[PDB]
Amino acid sequence: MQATIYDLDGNTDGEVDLPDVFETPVRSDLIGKAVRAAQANRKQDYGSDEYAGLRTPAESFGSGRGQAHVPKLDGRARRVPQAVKGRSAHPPKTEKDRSLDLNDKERQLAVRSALAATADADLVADRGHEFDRDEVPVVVSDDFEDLVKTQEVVSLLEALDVHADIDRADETKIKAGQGSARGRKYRRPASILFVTSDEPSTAARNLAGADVATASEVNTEDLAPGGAPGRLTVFTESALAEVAER
Amino acid sequence: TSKKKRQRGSRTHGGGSHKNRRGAGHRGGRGDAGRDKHEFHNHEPLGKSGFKRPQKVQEEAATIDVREIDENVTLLAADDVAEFRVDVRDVVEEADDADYVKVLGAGQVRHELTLIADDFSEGAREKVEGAGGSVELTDLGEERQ
Amino acid sequence: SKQPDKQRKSQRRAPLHERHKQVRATLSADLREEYGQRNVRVNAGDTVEVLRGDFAGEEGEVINVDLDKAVIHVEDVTLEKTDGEEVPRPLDTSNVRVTDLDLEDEKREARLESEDDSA
Amino acid sequence: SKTNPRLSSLIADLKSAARSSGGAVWGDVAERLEKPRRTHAEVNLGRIERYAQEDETVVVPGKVLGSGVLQKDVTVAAVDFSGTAETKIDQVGEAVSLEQAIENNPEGSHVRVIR
RNA sequence: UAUGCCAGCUGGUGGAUUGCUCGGCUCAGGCGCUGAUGAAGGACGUGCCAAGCUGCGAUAAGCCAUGGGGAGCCGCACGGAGGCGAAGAACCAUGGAUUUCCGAAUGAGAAUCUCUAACAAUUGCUUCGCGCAAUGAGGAACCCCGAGAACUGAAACAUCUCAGUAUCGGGAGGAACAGAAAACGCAAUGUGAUGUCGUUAGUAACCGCGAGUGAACGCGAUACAGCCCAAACCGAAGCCCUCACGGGCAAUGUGGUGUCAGGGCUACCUCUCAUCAGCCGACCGUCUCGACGAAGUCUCUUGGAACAGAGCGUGAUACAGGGUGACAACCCCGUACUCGAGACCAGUACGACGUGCGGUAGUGCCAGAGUAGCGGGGGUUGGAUAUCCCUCGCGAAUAACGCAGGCAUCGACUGCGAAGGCUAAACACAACCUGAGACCGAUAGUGAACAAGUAGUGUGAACGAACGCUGCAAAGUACCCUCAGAAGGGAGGCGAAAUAGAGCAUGAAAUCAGUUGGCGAUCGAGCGACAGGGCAUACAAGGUCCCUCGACGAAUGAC
RNA sequence: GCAUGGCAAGUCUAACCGGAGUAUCCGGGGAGGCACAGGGAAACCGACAUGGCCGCAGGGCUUGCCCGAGGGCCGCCGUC
Ligand SMILES: [Cl-]
Ligand SMILES: [Cl-]
Ligand SMILES: [Cl-]
Ligand SMILES: [Mg+2]
Ligand SMILES: [Mg+2]
Ligand SMILES: [Mg+2]
Ligand SMILES: [Mg+2]
Ligand SMILES: [Mg+2]
Ligand SMILES: [Mg+2]
Ligand SMILES: [Mg+2]
Ligand SMILES: [Mg+2]
Ligand SMILES: [Mg+2]
Ligand SMILES: [Mg+2]
Ligand SMILES: [Mg+2]
Ligand code: NA
Ligand code: NA
Ligand code: NA
Ligand code: NA
Ligand code: NA
Ligand code: NA
Ligand code: NA
Ligand code: NA
Ligand code: NA
Ligand code: NA
Ligand code: NA
Ligand code: NA
Ligand code: NA
Ligand code: NA
Ligand code: NA
Ligand code: NA
Ligand code: NA
Ligand code: NA
Ligand code: NA
Ligand SMILES: [Sr+2]
Ligand SMILES: [Sr+2]
Ligand SMILES: [Sr+2]
Ligand SMILES: [Sr+2]
Ligand SMILES: [Sr+2]
Ligand SMILES: [Sr+2]
Ligand SMILES: [Sr+2]
Ligand SMILES: [Sr+2]
Ligand SMILES: [Sr+2]
Ligand SMILES: [Sr+2]
Ligand SMILES: [Sr+2]
Ligand SMILES: [Sr+2]
Ligand SMILES: [Sr+2]
Ligand SMILES: [Sr+2]
Ligand SMILES: [Sr+2]
Ligand SMILES: [Sr+2]
Ligand SMILES: [Sr+2]
Ligand SMILES: [Sr+2]
Repeated sequence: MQATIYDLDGNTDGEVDLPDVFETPVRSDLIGKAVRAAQANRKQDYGSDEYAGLRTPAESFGSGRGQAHVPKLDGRARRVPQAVKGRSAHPPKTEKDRSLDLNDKERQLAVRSALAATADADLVADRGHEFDRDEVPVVVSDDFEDLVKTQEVVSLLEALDVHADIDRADETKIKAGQGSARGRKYRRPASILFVTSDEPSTAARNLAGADVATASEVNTEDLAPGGAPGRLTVFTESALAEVAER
Repeated sequence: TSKKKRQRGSRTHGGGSHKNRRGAGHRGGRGDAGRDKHEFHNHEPLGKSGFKRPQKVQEEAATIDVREIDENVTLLAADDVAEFRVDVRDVVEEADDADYVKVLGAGQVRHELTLIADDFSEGAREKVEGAGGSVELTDLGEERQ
Repeated sequence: SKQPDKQRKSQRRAPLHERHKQVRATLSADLREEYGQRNVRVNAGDTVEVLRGDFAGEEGEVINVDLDKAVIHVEDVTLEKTDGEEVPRPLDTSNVRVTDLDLEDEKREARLESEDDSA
Repeated sequence: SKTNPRLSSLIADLKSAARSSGGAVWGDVAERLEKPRRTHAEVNLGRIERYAQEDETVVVPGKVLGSGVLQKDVTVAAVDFSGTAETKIDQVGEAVSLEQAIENNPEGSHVRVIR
């Protein structure tokens, strides 16, 4: 198909062939698998101290004093799992492999599939993104990379009737639970993904919920955060073409 | 919901009487204990058998059936076409870490072929010739006598 | 760091010279223009206006600045004890705004007026 | 409990045609695709060449692979083809998706099931 | 109706629950030796008042200098009194001063003290004098060299296994160890020091041929780096101490040459950029620390408090995280960008100084002995005839010789020179620094969020807990009454709240006091389930239910 | 073993290398493993891309008659 190119003013400026990959059939299961793997692969190994509760010469008295055969020390029960201060029976272990494998072909298919979900307005809107545009994704002249001020990207997105998504992501959620005690108090909706070619857009990156990426390494996650296909994306003239051979 | 996930409240977790799942007594001994006594069943029998030659006095031949060669003749356009002429050595994979290449005669040969290899089986020749083809034994192949 | 425990910790355990930053307050519009800064370290000479607590709206001279507890006493911002005496009600500088500076010290004044540095 | 949404839709479409048109193959093929993956057909060209005949659409309730030689000019309809398979088939005949076949022949006539 | 049963209400007891996190746990990156110049550790001191912790050392929570920093300060710890600071204190970085006693502990001795100048003891050098030096002890583990179990598995058990594990002795470093072939043996016209990682592979090999044990060559990677003696030939041409004078060493050989691209020697060709020695000396990168750093504290409403809702506005190379009286990019610290310094990389790379590589011909001049190798006895190993080592005995050749190529001998062939030595980098650990988290969240997580290795137990080795939360602000309750009373009580004051008043957020159950409903001093025990009656019931969150008659009317079914 | 998914006469990379948004992730890396031939202690030799008959599903026809993947019973082939 054909994709309309836009200049920094938001005005149409020609158009190019939307590469074939954007015609790849949308596979939400494969995309979900790819995201699941990337998310698991950055998780850190953990586990309780292997000697926790075992630092005691506590012994059981056996039969004779009308007491249960529980190891005790200084009249205090210890070591065994049912004992307060005793070891953890089957605790988290550091040796556990918490990574997930994924064949390269299967993973690459998911990327292409997530790329394709990007060219379907209905899907993008179903994913949740807010915008008053009909053609998707949004293609822009390579001059986008030369931008510097965030506000300048704001103007362009407003001109492109796509800024509404950032307004959506401009609401943080203070999560329920103890994640907060560990530095995970907030979370927020995912908005626009900016795909450039030379370097990630420093000008766009700070926008609420925005993500920046480069055509050579944009992955399933930025294309489908959380495994949900159809992210409102904005490519760069060259990014669009580079992405074609992924 | 998995089987594991449904065990809470069952007490025995599918083990039967709670007196069953204890130590190795429940398995008749550890590892292959009793492979000649209580658990002799289905175990390979006891004993020594045969011998082994030293690994560096052993030859590993690289083989291929005419069927493989013949089915890919046209596709093997990067290999001689005459009155096809094919040096099997340039066809067989693993033809480097092998001491020699041998053409086996499994299948059919629906073309006239001129095959070059270190060795052929009786049936490999009968078929190749029988289809208006020939067989050329390499210099290394000059180890038959 | 990003971890909350470490953040609060580095703040509660900060050495004295690093506690001045815990007694900084935003400057009035005029002063910001005059010294090209958005805020400054509140001194016991400065005049300040309360913008948030139960005493929001009041202005007065800062009578004390406690680096140990990172708080300040402002004239007339007090509480009435049981015996009737009047004691100061400590204020976080974050709820205050400086409307007049005490520049009786050349160093502070020099620091304020320099550009490469903030006071 | 299939995971692939496309396989899931193909099965639904196969039933729609079997129930609407006078096709019994489509419903039959549907039933096989509903069975576990390990039972699905995995056929090489050599088998199609041996039992297929021209003008009789070959239907594979699985995937077609590239071993062997296909000479007959036949239209093979399968759930999927390997890259090489689809190439060899197109050289002497035609490779079609089970989804196209259902559209060009809802009645499912003159078709031969191969596995 | 007493004693009393069941349920609830008000108050308690108790500290569950929810919420919170100054502590843990685990991972990652960086970094990494200390000590006779007396360490690490301990003891005892040290404050205006000072018990504990922290710091410090008779200059005793500190003294001095330089830089930073800044109007405050006098540690944890919010007291009283008093003091210090513009003579620029506090605080931070770097360097320096002081630094009791015991402690390797070293003049002798000793439960931290004493007695009459001390490297005690063992060594090297030696001016033969402790004159100059070394060693000793510590460190989380990691590392190297020695000593070396058993429970256990084999469903018994002895070989085997657990396992060269636990534990013990000795010793080094920041990493150790190994290492430039008497190699390999995909046998080759082939590879080319050594670790390590992936694989080769549970393969070959071992084994009551049971259970079990278990490599290597190679290959793909990481990192790369190669050299020095002994002798031949020379023969004092030399080295060490000292400013010097001078002294010591050294013909039992200092020094030159040389080191399998074998060397030397005699005769030649050419030439040096190899090596070895020394000089100089980084970039970058990584880690940490630091400087700078945009934009609202606007209106209304609620509230004790706006960080809430609604309205208006703004920054963003900064919408990580934290703080602030409640959900904060724009109030404060920070964060992005940019910049500065220290450490590590590294005295390395590069560069430069000197030295001089190599080749031909001749020459049986040189080339590491209880060795190579064999036998007896053991251990060990996958090592099987064919692992590595110990022990007793025997024991060779001399490059024209010798060793190896998985049984022995002989020939051939291919490889390679043992019995002297050094060697960067790539790899192990986690004390120390920093960062991180689908980890735990106060009976959890460390034994330890608190006085924590504390209180406490044991003659000793050693063993070893529990205890987190007032409030926005102490505004931490003035005055009065009562009382033996700084107790407690009453009244009162503060605050949004005292049912937030001191282990003071919330405040479960067990259970206790008082009390409400039901039952109750002639009556029977798994305490109930299902039916049906009594009595009891504020609202809210359920709104149905009863009787006459009529309609419908299954099985069944009359007087 | 099984369920699901990718690729398919092939399939997967391992250590590790480069990139980067720097433990994620993008690219590279096929060493090697398993599969693609077996039989035999070994030496060593080395196979049905179909020859026959039944026949399920499905398809076809002029509605019992044909074609009949998979399957079933045999032949035949490799090796000891
Ligand atoms: Cl063999
Ligand atoms: Cl097949
Ligand atoms: Cl080799
Ligand atoms: Mg525990
Ligand atoms: Mg919760
Ligand atoms: Mg200024
Ligand atoms: Mg002494
Ligand atoms: Mg046993
Ligand atoms: Mg043994
Ligand atoms: Mg046995
Ligand atoms: Mg072993
Ligand atoms: Mg080997
Ligand atoms: Mg605890
Ligand atoms: Mg309470
Ligand atoms: Na303990
Ligand atoms: Na792990
Ligand atoms: Na049991
Ligand atoms: Na370090
Ligand atoms: Na004290
Ligand atoms: Na000191
Ligand atoms: Na000494
Ligand atoms: Na002496
Ligand atoms: Na046993
Ligand atoms: Na026994
Ligand atoms: Na044995
Ligand atoms: Na090779
Ligand atoms: Na504030
Ligand atoms: Na051994
Ligand atoms: Na011996
Ligand atoms: Na050898
Ligand atoms: Na507790
Ligand atoms: Na009742
Ligand atoms: Na390969
Ligand atoms: Sr007894
Ligand atoms: Sr079971
Ligand atoms: Sr047990
Ligand atoms: Sr068993
Ligand atoms: Sr038996
Ligand atoms: Sr290979
Ligand atoms: Sr303080
Ligand atoms: Sr304090
Ligand atoms: Sr090398
Ligand atoms: Sr030698
Ligand atoms: Sr031999
Ligand atoms: Sr407790
Ligand atoms: Sr612990
Ligand atoms: Sr005792
Ligand atoms: Sr009162
Ligand atoms: Sr009736
Ligand atoms: Sr691959
Ligand atoms: Sr058949």
